Amino acid sequence: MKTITLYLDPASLPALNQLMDFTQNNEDKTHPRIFGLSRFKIPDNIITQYQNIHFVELKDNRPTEALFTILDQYPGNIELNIHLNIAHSVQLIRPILAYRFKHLDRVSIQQLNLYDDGSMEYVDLEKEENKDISAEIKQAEKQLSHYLLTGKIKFDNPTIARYVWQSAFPVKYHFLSTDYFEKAEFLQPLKEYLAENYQKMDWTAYQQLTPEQQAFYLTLVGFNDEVKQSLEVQQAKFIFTGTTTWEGNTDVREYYAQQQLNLLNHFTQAEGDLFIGDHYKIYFKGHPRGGEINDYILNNAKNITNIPANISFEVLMMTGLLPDKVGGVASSLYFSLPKEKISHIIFTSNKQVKSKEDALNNPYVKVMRRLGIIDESQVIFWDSLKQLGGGL
Repeated sequence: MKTITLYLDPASLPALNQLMDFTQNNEDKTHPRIFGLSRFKIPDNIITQYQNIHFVELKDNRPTEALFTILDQYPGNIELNIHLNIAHSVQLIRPILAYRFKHLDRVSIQQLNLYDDGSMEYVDLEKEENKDISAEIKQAEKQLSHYLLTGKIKFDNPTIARYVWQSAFPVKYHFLSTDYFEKAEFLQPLKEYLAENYQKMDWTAYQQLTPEQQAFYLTLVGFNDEVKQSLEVQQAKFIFTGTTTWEGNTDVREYYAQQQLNLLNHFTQAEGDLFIGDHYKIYFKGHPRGGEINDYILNNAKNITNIPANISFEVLMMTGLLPDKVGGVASSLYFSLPKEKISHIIFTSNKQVKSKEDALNNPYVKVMRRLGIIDESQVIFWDSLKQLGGGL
């Protein structure tokens, strides 16, 4: 037969892992490949080095019907090697199972490789606490069997459904936090069920690639040499995480840029409440939607190195270029960070968070606290920091 590999992900983390898989197998120039990675545009000069390579858009977390046209180009017996985002696995595989159903004579599922979207999977599993996990699993398995047989979707428990693929196909899960599954008592039935089918996400694959492949990977993920060089200095590094705006009783964006600079001063100045130390080189990681606010912050922030709001903390870890310390305005991105690299996370005002107490009740913060990733003292509410000036 012929194996066709599909790489699907509307997010970032699974995509980064899938592009690494592609890189590791990049010596094979003809293996049929279908890319449905919404946030990554593979450069033209990489695509033209390969044959039987295809691209499909995702719509509402599903590859479009355009997928069928591509699969039709392979009239023989085909086996699908599928890579998916765990949280969105059910939707992503729908068109694939629909096609299989229509061509049960020549199409089969070879195996699945699933990767965490991020904090989402964990925040969702927390909501299943108190349920009979063993029973939830068994019911999901039965409903998946039906899904494979008719291509129809119907799960009593969408969250647990993300983890019962082994009941139908050979699978391998790559988790951001294996500790979560092994430490959460209520998930013991699921941990035991998954057995040998899961492993911790591998962040050192990049270190094992040939020099040529490392360069190839960086091009795939859009991490250019300029940014990389700025992150290889032989000095301690601190990255400040910017945000957009919050409930500050004003619609003036310049105010939010001003206050974010104030928050940064608490890390960079000895007079700050969160002073990280004079020996740190400072970097700014603006929010992807920060827009002109990022320009304001960079312009008024003395001696600071910008990290394209484009680059993600996930790619920094994948490449082993994550700075020594990360701090600033809170974001679910902090969930993926190693405990030792987290300094202080600052929460801004919104509908759900109006105090430090509310911040400690944030969905991902609750998981992090449980796992001992952070202490309550590392969670700060923005209004508690006084106005501070910068330096020369």
